Amino acid sequence: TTIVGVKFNNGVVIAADTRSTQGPIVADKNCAKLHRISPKIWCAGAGTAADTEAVTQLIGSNIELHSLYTSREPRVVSALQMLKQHLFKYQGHIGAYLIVAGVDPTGSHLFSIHAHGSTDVGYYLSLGSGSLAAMAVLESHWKQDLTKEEAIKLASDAIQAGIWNDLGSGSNVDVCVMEIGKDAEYLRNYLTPNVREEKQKSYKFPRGTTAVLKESIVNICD
Amino acid sequence: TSIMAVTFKDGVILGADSRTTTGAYIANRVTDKLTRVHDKIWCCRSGSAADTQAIADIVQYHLELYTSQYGTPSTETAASVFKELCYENKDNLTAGIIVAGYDDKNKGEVYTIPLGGSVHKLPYAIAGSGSTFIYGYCDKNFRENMSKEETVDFIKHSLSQAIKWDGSSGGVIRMVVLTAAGVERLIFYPDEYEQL
Amino acid sequence: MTDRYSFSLTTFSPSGKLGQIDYALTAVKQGVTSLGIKATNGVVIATEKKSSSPLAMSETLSKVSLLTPDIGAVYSGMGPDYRVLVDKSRKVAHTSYKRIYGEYPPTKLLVSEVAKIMQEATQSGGVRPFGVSLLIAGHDEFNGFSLYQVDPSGSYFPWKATAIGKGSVAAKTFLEKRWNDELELEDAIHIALLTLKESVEGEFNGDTIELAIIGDENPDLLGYTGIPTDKGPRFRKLTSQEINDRLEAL
Amino acid sequence: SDPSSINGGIVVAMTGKDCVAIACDLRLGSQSLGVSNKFEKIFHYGHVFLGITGLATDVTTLNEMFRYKTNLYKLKEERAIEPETFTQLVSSSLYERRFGPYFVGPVVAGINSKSGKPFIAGFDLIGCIDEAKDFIVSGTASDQLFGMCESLYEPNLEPEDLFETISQALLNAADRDALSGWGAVVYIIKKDEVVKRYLKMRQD
Amino acid sequence: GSRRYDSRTTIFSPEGRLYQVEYALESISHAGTAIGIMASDGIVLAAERKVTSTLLEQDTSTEKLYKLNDKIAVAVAGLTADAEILINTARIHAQNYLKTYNEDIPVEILVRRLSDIKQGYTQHGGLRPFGVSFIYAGYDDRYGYQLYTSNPSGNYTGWKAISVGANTSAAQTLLQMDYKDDMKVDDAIELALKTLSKTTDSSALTYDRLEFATIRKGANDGEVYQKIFKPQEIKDILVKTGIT
Amino acid sequence: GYDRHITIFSPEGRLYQVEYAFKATNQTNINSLAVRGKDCTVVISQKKVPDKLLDPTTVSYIFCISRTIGMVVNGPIPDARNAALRAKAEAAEFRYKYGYDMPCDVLAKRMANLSQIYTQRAYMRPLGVILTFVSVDEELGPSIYKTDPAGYYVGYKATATGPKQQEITTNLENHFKKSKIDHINEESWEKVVEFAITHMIDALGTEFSKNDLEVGVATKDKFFTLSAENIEERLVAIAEQ
Amino acid sequence: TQQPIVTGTSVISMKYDNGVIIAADNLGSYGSLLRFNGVERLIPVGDNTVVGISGDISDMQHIERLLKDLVTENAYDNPLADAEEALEPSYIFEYLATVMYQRRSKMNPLWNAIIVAGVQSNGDQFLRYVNLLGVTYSSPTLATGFGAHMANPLLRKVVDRESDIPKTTVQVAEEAIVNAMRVLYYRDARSSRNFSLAIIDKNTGLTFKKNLQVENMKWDFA
Amino acid sequence: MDIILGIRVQDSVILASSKAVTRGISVLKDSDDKTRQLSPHTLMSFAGEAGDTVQFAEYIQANIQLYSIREDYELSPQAVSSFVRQELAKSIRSRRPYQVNVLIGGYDKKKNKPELYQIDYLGTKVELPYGAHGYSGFYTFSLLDHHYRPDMTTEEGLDLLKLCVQELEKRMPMDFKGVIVKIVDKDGIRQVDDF
Amino acid sequence: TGYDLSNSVFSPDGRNFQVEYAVKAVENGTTSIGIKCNDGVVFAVEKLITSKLLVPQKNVKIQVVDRHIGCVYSGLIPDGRHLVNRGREEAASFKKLYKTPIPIPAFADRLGQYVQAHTLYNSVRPFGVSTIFGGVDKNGAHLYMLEPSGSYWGYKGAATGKGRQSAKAELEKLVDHHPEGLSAREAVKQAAKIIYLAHEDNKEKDFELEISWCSLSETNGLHKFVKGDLLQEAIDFAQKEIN
Ligand SMILES: [Cl-]
Ligand SMILES: [Mg+2]
Ligand SMILES: [Mg+2]
Ligand SMILES: [Mg+2]
Ligand SMILES: [Mg+2]
Repeated sequence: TTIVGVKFNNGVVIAADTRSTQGPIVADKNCAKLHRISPKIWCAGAGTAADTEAVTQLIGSNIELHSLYTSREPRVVSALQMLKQHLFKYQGHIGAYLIVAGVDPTGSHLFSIHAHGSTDVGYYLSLGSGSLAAMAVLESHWKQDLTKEEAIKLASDAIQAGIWNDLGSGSNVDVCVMEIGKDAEYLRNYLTPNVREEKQKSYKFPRGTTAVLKESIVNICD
Repeated sequence: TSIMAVTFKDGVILGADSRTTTGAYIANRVTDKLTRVHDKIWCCRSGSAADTQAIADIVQYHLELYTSQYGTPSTETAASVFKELCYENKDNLTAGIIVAGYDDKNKGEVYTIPLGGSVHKLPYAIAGSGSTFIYGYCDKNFRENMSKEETVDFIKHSLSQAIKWDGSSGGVIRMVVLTAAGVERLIFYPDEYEQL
Repeated sequence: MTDRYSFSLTTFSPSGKLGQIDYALTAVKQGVTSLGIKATNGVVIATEKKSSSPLAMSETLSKVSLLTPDIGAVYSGMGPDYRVLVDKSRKVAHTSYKRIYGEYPPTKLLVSEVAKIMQEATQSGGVRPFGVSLLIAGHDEFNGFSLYQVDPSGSYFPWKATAIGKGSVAAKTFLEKRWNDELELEDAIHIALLTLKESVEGEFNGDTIELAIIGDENPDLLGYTGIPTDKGPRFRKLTSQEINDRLEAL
Repeated sequence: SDPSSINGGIVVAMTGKDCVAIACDLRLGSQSLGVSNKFEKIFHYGHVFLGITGLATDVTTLNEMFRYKTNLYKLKEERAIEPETFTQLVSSSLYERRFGPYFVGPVVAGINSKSGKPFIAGFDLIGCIDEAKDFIVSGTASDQLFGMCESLYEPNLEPEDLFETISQALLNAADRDALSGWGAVVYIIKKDEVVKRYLKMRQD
Repeated sequence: GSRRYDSRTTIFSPEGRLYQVEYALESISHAGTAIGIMASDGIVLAAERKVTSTLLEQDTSTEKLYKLNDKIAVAVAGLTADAEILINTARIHAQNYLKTYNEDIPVEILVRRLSDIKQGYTQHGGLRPFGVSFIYAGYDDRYGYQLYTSNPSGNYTGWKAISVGANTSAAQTLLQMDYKDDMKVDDAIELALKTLSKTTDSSALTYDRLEFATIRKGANDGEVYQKIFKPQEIKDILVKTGIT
Repeated sequence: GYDRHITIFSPEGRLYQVEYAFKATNQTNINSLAVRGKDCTVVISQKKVPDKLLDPTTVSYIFCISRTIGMVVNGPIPDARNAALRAKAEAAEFRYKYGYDMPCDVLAKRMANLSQIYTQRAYMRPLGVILTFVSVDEELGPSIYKTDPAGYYVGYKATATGPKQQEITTNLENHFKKSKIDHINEESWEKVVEFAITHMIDALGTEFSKNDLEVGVATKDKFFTLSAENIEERLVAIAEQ
Repeated sequence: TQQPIVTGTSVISMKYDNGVIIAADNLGSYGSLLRFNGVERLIPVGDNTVVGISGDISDMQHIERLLKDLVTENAYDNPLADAEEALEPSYIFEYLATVMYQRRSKMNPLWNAIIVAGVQSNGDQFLRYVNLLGVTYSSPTLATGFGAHMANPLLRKVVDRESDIPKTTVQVAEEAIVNAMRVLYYRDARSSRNFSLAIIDKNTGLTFKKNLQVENMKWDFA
Repeated sequence: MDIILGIRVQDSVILASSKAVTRGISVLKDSDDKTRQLSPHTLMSFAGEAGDTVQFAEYIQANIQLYSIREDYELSPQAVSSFVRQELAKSIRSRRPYQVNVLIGGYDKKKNKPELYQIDYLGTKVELPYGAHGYSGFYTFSLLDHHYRPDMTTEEGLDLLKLCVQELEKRMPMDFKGVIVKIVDKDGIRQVDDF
Repeated sequence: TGYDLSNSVFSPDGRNFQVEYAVKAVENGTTSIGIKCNDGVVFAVEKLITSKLLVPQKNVKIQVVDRHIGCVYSGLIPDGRHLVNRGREEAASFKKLYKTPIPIPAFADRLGQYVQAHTLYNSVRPFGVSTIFGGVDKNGAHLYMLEPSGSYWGYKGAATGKGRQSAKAELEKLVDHHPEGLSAREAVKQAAKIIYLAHEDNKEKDFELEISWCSLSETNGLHKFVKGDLLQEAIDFAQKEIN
């Protein structure tokens, strides 16, 4: 996995690649690593895939209940506090590594969380096996006072670094833009630079090729 | 990490580098290891980032609840709460914390809490992997009742050396000044401190 | 110390009545009128905002509450009892459904869970029943729009339209004359406002009336864009201004 | 003593034009010893089909568990569970055993009866949902199945053509795995008819 | 202490009766009548809804007849909320048996366990009993078609035909009169409706105040089908027997 | 009639123990008042020290719940302190769990929920207190939220509590009819305190020395109580106008 | 199961005709790092007992708090707290001994070696040892760690058996203790020059000497 | 423990189980019956860890007998096998699992059909025409793959079983002291005394 | 009615009659007082000599909490001991977590909340004691009085028991005549006088005087009993004033 987060003028943007692996095998060539905790708070997750999904859903559920209880829009620091205390309690056995970002009444925010329970703050962050390729780009091209379109470019460039240079990362680039005063804008497959070329041959078989021993109609009705 | 806290005439100053580590990769080069547990009681964190954060969060909660009932806690009280957590959970923790605060009665005070969870009140304290390299320097250069400018220079020079030799230390030198006047945050960049 | 009340406080009397449930329904009768009407393309729930003092800000006290994005609730009876039921109802929609199936419960099943909570206050040790009747309006893909009433006993019934509380007897009769199976949502809002004016005595405007609908999806109220399948909440609370607009063509 | 490769077996699912296919082998063994050649790994609850590979005791247990849960679902909901919803139920149930998991590789397949859309999904032993337009693979010959599917598959195949593609994917994958084979079953699923075919394959 | 406010729900009267059970039965006698009739080729369940309002949604409604599994259903008389607590327990119990033995639960076993739960509330715990009486209608391959009833005491018995709720005395006499053993389902449908029509406290029996269900082997070959009647289907069966 | 001893319904659907807890509220014979400025929220309460042997500095019904939230109680001091300690604990836990300061209205709801439980559960009696929470919320601004033994709560433009609450309530109503606004249009909190004391004097018809009053003020980022000399300074300013 | 972090080295002691002497240096070691120099490892309990502790310092500070609490608890509802019902050395020891053996039996020991020195109410000398294992013993001379190997042989030349105790004065005894401390500074790699010494006499009472230094050292001979 | 076999023929299920009980370098007994009658038409053989085997067998026996008395009815072989599987499926994730492998031979009186189930300690159930647990299967399965026909008589099944025991007595390393053979059919369970 | 049969039940007035009944048990008890002074507090109590067979000086009633707090009470003596046992637990856990000895106001609320808790349920009985207590902390001297309802305040002087009104009147005179402050040694003498004057309300059996004190200068901020020469001196001062 390669995942990043970048702050700009009036908000924050996060991005991720779309490759899912089991060992050296690519299981999913277009999985979605960008998760929704609340409408305007989004998570990017690396590590154990089921752990990132489950921990993002649990805290997302509790955040919704909290928002309804308090009659307030949820804050990023609340999601941050809940995730970190949950992960710490399990002493790293829940392998979730997250970049948390979003906007709320307090402003725009960007954090990261490690499996053992530590949190980080930054203007630019990167997590996952392709984080070193991404961080190299971020350290080279980041500056103070980025615009929206500059931050998207920087974020997706950092993800591309991972896609090309990290074997754990590949396929496409997903992006989510969270700007203050506006709806969060999720850009699924914002970039698709890894389309499979036309195959040389059709492997459609003549009908009857496969030997059959028995046929029978299966009853699905009551 | 390299961290320290030093008492002086007008109060106490805390100091720290900004490097966070996962093996030889610097996970964060602009870390804030100086943490507020109360208005004028702060701590320096060394060891596990996750453990020290969870401890500091619990302490901050305890002192906020203390303040609600009994008013401003003493620096000694804050250190006792850190100790209680570190001592009773010694098997499951990797945390070396320095506690520093300003009273008006007691002025500046520094308590250091090593791995085992023991407490030690000192005029100044050094801790973290980089501290090993400055025991000699600090012992030779520390004086009691220094001025603000002198104490800033003492910490700046000390952490400069710790950063120079320890690979686990680096980035910026952050400091937090605790006096009757209030709370002042200082930052010092490589281009200044490296050529001291 | 400790709760020594491990026995039932609601028991059968010789005549077969359950006293505390009957008395809870009496508390509901005293409560301010609330109603619900089901249209072909939506549902409306409404009630009067009885202010305790003119110095009180009645906007801070919400009688109509969102339970899920497609389900809303209103009540008649004891406010505090309703408030905690909404808290519990919101939570049970997550714990016993959304955290299992990854989607919100259909109206009938959420209603069933609230009913269970209210039944247990009728049989468990050392508690009185809840002193409220609920009207729950909602939508789900396979059942469409629906409207349910939940009583202190835990019983629930589906309604085309109904009222509960102070002037429910007259309000139900009014709704029987006006309701047909071809009503559009705007027609149902109109009838809701007409029915409520009969039971309200003092001021009758957007500040003294609380009214919400279950209708079309509201993409503008979702808070984000990019997922085609997510189209927004069907629950919407009408504003003070939106009510007054409809009170002119009344 | 690796729980996921004691008994052996494989499952594969594919999508076509207004149809889905799900197939599995019949082998159950104890490491080298083949014990049963009748052990089917595909089950169904209404119109939703579930295939499960891995430790056979857990395959049996989970089938019994999801029959249990879908039966209660239908009684309360008064409708058959849909593939998208069942997928979420499988995920929840597996993650509930996060630190003591069922050693399985389940695969959901079916057609949503409301929208008519073909749906497939896969999971790891711990609940992670893997959704796919094209195909899902599972079992001791998953590497082989990934290779066969990636090369043989094309979009929008007709039910009769899709049968040939999925069958040839399973058969040739199974023959390169010692712990898979010993017979095979393919389910072709249309909006309101399901055909089950047993394949002739080599018995070694 | 709290002794002062304890009703003592699980004690004996001087005559050896259980106060709370007796009073719960008194409650049930005011609930809408429910009838079960067992024929040689199926079972009928018929029940009267409690005084209906014209604005009640009749089609999407369930009050009297509930499905426990594909082979077993129940007719309810008493507090609905109480009944749903017990119905969910019964539904779970059926699934436990199926999960354990890979066979659908025999009717009596399900009936015994539900009745045993009711019994517990009369002997220990200091809680009020469930104000509910069930008619169980179901099929299994041991005894075929079966009717049972249970009440708040936790006592259950088997029947060829039985009523619960209001006017059981009058209803039972009428069933005892016209019932015979070689009866068919369609005859039992007629007997059920005729009995309710004569015992009802309403002016006239209409489709909107009834719930109806049959359990036949009238599917295709050696298998059982549950039919919970729709509003229009009750309207038609009421015309077909000439009640309306 | 054991339905009047515990919190179960009476035949007319009432809870007498809750109603009698409301009557305990006035047992101290003290009146409180709360108003909002542009930047602040002021709460004032009467201070009656009858015994000469009492240490007057320890006699208080205003509590500092958190740095931002203050709470004045109308009711007996044991129940008052019980409510205060719980509120302090709840506000502290909220900050620890959710990473931001507990809002005044949310704490009000939470304490109201706890009160509701005592009206439903038999073994717990209601507390004979009415809790008025004040703050300058970072989202909602100046805020007044009030809780009672029934578990009811609501926000207020301004409010009053005590035996002579109705006189103070109408006095405030009549002012807001005149001013046509939701608050005291004043820059400094000092003059909002002066307004609060002035309108309490008019409504109750009594004059106050520096030891007859107790004042709490909420501003952005802190709630604080006034000393006797702070109130005296405020009393002098009213007299010289 | 533990491992000691900050540690204290030898505690040495002996009986003389009228009472007991006990000593321990002021060092808190952190492995090979001689980290803390103001550490007091002799803790007086009342005016008739001194407890000397070696081993883990965090556990020492815990034992300090226990003894401090024991004095408080003994004073409760006790009009003779400063007379007939004052804490005896034998009571303080048996309490600590109980705690040490209970902790070892729960597989979570207090990582210490402890010597309780004092004078009983009847004038009798009290000197007894207890450690992390709960092992207890008494002797005319007692020492922990390196002291057991180097101090005991020297102190046993003065008091070799019971009958030698009446023949030994406080001047002779203190001289032997001070000499032993010098020898430990020569030969223990975790000793400091600075130390504390306490005398508990049946006539003159408790004399607590702080900031003592090892002096008159022989090096001039390389 | 060690050798347990099962063969289902036209009208009956035949179970063969070794008589030896060995501990260390001593055969402690040569007449051990590794079977329990669960119900009149259901028999269960067992092999595995010492102690665990008999403890589990008798525990299952007690439960099925309890069921029989409660309902005045005999559970089908399929139902008994499912109950046993679930008990082992629970057991495998316990603090100390039952290390027992079983074969269940029964005659279903409602279907008039013999049935043979093989269940291992993990709770892995399969219905089979012939079954074996442990190292026995490595010889008998291939042998039965060749000689077994589905329409054989009980006598033909016994001859087919003699062929299995002969092969095991020739090629197995350990002396298992012969087998006790039992037949399950429409008339219940009986033991062959001369094998 | 019946509102007074169960604890925690509100009467129609808004009163808890069971607590008011516990107050009657307190009024029945012997007299105890507390005097706040320049740099500390003084406690005194009346001990009725029921018989010649009572060993003098050996049935001690004043109790110490921690090392700096004194507690005395009137009413059911066992109930007072239970409260002090809790007070000692509360003070120990405070010192354990926070290091510093528990401040007097903090300690006062610990007892207050605990006593208040015994008015919340019908399964417990209210405390049958009013407790006068206090000591010296970082902010100087504090004197408190705690009642069965859980109600407590700070006091310049405090009194409870059968002779409370006599003692209160005598306390008010000291507050009026000494606006600048009373010294610790003076307050000990005055405490003796007031107990002797308050003994007029219990004069069948003669009594034994018991005094204790905490003072920053005189006792170094710790709780001590007044004995020997200082006690006899205080007794003589009291004897001279009654005649
Ligand atoms: Cl709550
Ligand atoms: Mg460096
Ligand atoms: Mg193969
Ligand atoms: Mg082979
Ligand atoms: Mg209550």
